[PDB]
Amino acid sequence: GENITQPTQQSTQATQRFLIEKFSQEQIGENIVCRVICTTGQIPIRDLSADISQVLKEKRSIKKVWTFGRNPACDYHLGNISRLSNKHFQILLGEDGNLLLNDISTNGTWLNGQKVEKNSNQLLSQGDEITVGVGVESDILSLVIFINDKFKQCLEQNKVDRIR
Repeated sequence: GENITQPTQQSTQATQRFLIEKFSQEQIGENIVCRVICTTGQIPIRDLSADISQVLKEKRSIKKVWTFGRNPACDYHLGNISRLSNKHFQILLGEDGNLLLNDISTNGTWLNGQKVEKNSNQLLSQGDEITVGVGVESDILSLVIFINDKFKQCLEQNKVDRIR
């Protein structure tokens, strides 16, 4: 008895069960540039995506950037806090198809426990993470980006060459 069949009278509902279905509903991210997951809780898992076709052409089509802060949802739509919360950081996509991270914060942006320069694009890293609001162990906020290897696999399958 692993599957479900012939349910007996026990509990009926069409609300809470629906939420569970969506959770299990796994979506494919082959064109989905990358997914950002804020573990600290500052920002909710937001899916970052881009057009693969743009990468194939490059130059002409390759300009997409995600922003976290006071926006209707640039990258994410969040409240308006004069300190850390507003346009607190950004993610850049492009440069030979690769991905870049732009740390935009008011006074301090961190990378894996290493304070960095503001509005400073960064080379994408596997499971990279940006920390913000440093000073007190109890007042630090973290940001993590989960890149889909599927996207990288596609680029490899479509290498550049002109040999007959």
